[PDB]
Amino acid sequence: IAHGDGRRPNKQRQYIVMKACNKHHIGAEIELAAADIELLFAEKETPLD
Amino acid sequence: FMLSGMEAAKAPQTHKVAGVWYGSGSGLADFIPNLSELMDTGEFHTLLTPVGPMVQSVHSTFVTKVTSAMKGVGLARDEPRAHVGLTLPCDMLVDLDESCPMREPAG
Repeated sequence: IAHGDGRRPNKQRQYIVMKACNKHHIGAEIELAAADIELLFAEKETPLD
Repeated sequence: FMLSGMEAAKAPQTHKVAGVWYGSGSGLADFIPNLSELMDTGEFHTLLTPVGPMVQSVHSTFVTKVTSAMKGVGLARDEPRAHVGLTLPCDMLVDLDESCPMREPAG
């Protein structure tokens, strides 16, 4: 906005802004017993099995 | 431990246990009459080939059948789907990595 005092005039301006992503990683560890993975595949024998 | 003849206080715990599984120590030394002489020239370590942990022992009166495990994890006989781990007495084993830390790499 111009005005009538002795101040210098104002040229038009421009602003240029740069933004970027941030990478984030997540990890969880599960252990499964070897007998538990095995007997999911072993065959049915009896009602107690 | 019984064929060696080492003293009591250097392995204070298994000396009681290995004294009750065996006699005075001459029940086994009658098989190897050269234990006085295998120790002099030092040929005893060239006559042991380490084999691995037990898996199963079928015991009879005069003869015991022993099945060991080489190359890896031996499969357990009586408990199914199990794995026989190796047992050492706490007395013989000397741990070697021990620090306050007062840092060593994991692996």
